[PDB]
Amino acid sequence: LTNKYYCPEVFLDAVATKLAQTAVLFLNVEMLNDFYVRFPREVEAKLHEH
Amino acid sequence: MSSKLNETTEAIQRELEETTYQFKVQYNEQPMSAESYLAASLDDFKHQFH
Amino acid sequence: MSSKLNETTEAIQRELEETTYQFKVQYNEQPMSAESYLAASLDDFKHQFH
Repeated sequence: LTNKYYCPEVFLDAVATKLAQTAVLFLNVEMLNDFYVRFPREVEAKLHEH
Repeated sequence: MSSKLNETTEAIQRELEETTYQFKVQYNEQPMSAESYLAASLDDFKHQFH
Repeated sequence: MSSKLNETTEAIQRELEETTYQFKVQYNEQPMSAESYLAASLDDFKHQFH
């Protein structure tokens, strides 16, 4: 790894895997959980008003 | 009109009997509304989501 | 009243910030309503019953 500047591909893929793994933690908690709680509610109101 | 009034009143009572009877055998006299079917398939849909 | 009006306005904006900060740290900003809670507990029960 000490020659990062000679090997841009393996460095950028390293960066991509890391960002991907910690963004998956925030995503799961925030967006996913909120979807599990808010989806039933909006179905029921929206089907009512339709 | 007064003369036909009788046979027409009989025949009306007849066609009310036949419909009623069909309602006993084909639908068990089971009460149904549009909303009820809609509520029941809605809850099925919710279980699947779960 | 008017003299106090501006210093009151500033304190009010502050207590609105702090109210937000605890709404962030302890509840994660999950908005809540009475009919919502009712709808979700109902649905968890109807799942149970399913």
